Amino acid sequence: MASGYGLNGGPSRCFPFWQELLACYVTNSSEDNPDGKNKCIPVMEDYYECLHHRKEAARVRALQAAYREAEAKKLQENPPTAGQIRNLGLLNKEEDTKKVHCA
Amino acid sequence: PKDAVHLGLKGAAVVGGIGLLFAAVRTSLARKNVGPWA
Amino acid sequence: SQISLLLLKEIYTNGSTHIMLDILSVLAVISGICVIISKNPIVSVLHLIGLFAYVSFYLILIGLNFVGLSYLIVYIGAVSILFLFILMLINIRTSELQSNTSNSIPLTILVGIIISSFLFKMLPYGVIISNQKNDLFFITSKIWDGALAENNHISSIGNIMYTNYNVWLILASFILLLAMVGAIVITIKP
Amino acid sequence: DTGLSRDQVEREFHDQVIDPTAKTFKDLGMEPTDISKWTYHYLLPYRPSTYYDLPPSTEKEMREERKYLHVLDDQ
Amino acid sequence: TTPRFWSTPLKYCRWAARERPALFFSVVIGALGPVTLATVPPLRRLIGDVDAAPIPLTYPIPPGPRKQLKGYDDDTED
Amino acid sequence: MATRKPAFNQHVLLDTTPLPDSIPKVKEIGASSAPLLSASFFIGARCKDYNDDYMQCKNENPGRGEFECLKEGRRVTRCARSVLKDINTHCLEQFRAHWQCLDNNNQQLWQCRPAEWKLNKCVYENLKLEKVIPDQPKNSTPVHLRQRQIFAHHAIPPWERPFIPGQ
Amino acid sequence: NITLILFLIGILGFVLNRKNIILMLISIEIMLLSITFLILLSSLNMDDIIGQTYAIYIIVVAGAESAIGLGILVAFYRLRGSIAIEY
Repeated sequence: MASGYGLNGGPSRCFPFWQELLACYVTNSSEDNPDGKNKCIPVMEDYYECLHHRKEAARVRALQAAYREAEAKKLQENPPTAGQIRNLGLLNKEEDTKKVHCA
Repeated sequence: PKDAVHLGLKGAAVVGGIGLLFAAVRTSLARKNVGPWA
Repeated sequence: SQISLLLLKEIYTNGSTHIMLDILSVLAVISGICVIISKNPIVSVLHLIGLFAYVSFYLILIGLNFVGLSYLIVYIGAVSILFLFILMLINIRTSELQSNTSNSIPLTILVGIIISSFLFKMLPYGVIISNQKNDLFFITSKIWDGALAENNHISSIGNIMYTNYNVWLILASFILLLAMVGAIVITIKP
Repeated sequence: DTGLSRDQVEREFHDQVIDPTAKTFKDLGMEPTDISKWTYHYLLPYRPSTYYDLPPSTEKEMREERKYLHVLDDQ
Repeated sequence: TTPRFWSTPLKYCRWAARERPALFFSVVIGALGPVTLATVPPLRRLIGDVDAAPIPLTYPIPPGPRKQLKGYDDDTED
Repeated sequence: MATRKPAFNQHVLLDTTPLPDSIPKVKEIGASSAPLLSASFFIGARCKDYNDDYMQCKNENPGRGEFECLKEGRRVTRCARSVLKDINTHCLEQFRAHWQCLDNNNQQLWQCRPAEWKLNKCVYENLKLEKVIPDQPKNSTPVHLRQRQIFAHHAIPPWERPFIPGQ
Repeated sequence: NITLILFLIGILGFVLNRKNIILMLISIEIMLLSITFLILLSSLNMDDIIGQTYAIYIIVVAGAESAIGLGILVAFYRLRGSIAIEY
C-alpha cells in the first residue's frame, strides 16, 4: 500500500510506486495547466497494478496456456526426476546435474 | 425510432422489482405466521 | 531442447496446507448461520465465539499471528465473557424471542442477491483471485538487504503506533476513557 | 440389553392376541388403569423446567414486572 | 478524623502512607518515573556514562559520490 | 519473485535457462553460512569499498538496480572470493575451528571467542586484514575483545586471550 | 470472499429478527469482524502494516462500544425486566 511501512519492519512494497505518482502530480499539475495531470495517468495505472496485479495475472494466464500447449505437442523421452533435480548443483552429483541440464 | 413493447417490458421490470422488494418487507413485517409464499 | 522449467515438491521448509483455509472458511459460515437461527440467545453467543475462533485461527495460519492472538485474547477472552455474564443473568423466555423466520425468507433471498452483487464488485483482486484448468500460482523469492533485521508484525506495529500514528492512540485512549466513565455512570447507584 | 435383537425385530411384527378362554383381572377383583393415566406421573421428571422454556408472559405479567427493580445497582 | 490534604499536606501524606499504603505508594512509584527521567540522564552525563550509538538496522549506505574503484574487473576472472 | 514470506508453499520452481553470453560469467560463491560468517569481517575489511560501490550503484538507479549494476555485482563476488581463497591457503585449520564452532552454537559469534581469537590472530599475521566494528562505546572494552562473555553457555577459559594487534 | 459472506450473515441478522434485540447487538459484532477481516487480508496483499494497525483500533473501539451497549442494555433491563419486544 501507500503507507511506506511493510510487514517485516521495512518499507511497503508499493510505496515507490506511490511516491512516483505523488511526484508526477505535484510537478506536472498546477493552477496554470489543469491538463498537466494527464501525464500522471500511466503512473497511476502502475500503482494500481502493484496493489492488485490484474494485468500481470492476465499476462501469465495467457502465457501458461501457450507454455502448457507446447509441452503436449513435444514428447519427453526422459524428463528429469525429483530426486535428480534435488541433486542439481551439488558437490558430488555431476551426472544428475548434467542429466537435468541436458548437457 | 424505438421498440415500444421492449422498452415497456424493461420499464415494467425495473419498477416492478422494487415492488417485489416492498412486497417482501410486508411479508417480513407480517405479524401472523404466513410463511414465505405470502 | 529440454524442460526449462522444473516444478518439484518441497520436502522440508515445506509450508502449511491451503486446504485448511477452506474448512476454516466453511466452519465460519456454518457458525455464522447458527448465530442468527439459534433458539436461545446464550447458544447464539456460543456460536459467535466459535465464529471468532475460526477467523482467529484463519488469521494465524496466513501469518497474521499477533492480530489473530489479539482476537482470542480480546474478543473471546473478554468481550464474549462480558456478553455471556449479562445474558446468563437476565431472565429470558425463548418463546418471547422467536420470530416467524419463514415470513422473512423472500426478503432474505432478495437482500442476499442485491448486496452480494454490489460489494463483491468492490473487492480488490487480493481477496477474489483464488475463490470461485488454467490456474495461477503465486511465486516468492528471497532478498538480503531487506532481511537484515526482520521485525515480527507486533514489532512493526510498535515501530509506528506510538510515533508516526500516535494521534490514533490518543483518540482510542479517550474512547476507552469515555466507555469506562459512561458504562459506570449509567449502571451503579451513586 | 440393547433393546434390539433378531427375535425382537420379529416380535414387533406380531400383534398381541388375547386368549378368550383365560382368566382376567375380573377373576381377581381388579380393574386395570389406562396407560394415558400414568404418563404424566411417570414422565414428569423428564419435562424441562428451565426458565428459558416458559411460554411468553401475559399482559398481566408484562405490567407487574414494572413494579420491581430487576438489577441491584448498589451491589 | 482523617486529615485533609489541601489544608495540611504533610499530615495527609503520613496518614496515607500508614492507612492507604497500596494507594499511596502507587502514586510514589508512579511519580518516580518522571523523577528519574529528569535526574539520572543529567547525572550520567556528568560522570561520563555516555549513550551508545544506535546499531544499524538497515544497510549503511556511504554518503558522497562513488569512489571510482579499479579492481576485480572481468579480466581478473580465472 | 516477490519478497513476501510464504505460508502455503508446497512446490519449488526452477529455471535452467542460463544468462545470455553478452553478460560476462562469474563463479558464484560456494561457501555456506557458517564459513561466510567466520569470514564476514575479513570480507568487510578487504571489500568494503566494492560492497559500498555496488550498493551505491543500485541506489543511483532506483527500480533498475538489478540490471545496470551487474558489472559492480561481479566485483563484489570476486573480492569476497579472494578473501575465502586467501584464508583457505593460510588459516585453514583455524578457519575450520571457528566456523565449525559457529555452526554448532546457533551461529552466535559470542559462543566461539577462543576459536575467533585464534583465527583473528592468524589472519592478521598473513593477510593484514583486521576485524573492526564501528562506534563501540569508548568507555568499555570492545565486546568481541572482552575476556568474559555474559551470554556464553560455557565460560571462556582464562588461558585463552583476546587478540589485540600490536601486542 | 469469506469476509463478504460474513457481512451478509450480519446483514441477514437484521432481516430475520423481529423480537431478539440481543441478536441486533450480535449482528453488529459480526459485521464489524467481517470488515476487519477484509482489511487484514487486503493489508497482507498490499504488504502494509497500517492495515493491521487500523484493524487493531477497530478491535479496540468495537470492544469499547460493546461495553457501552451492554451497559445501556443493563440500565434498560433494570427498569423493564425483559429484553423481549412484544410484537
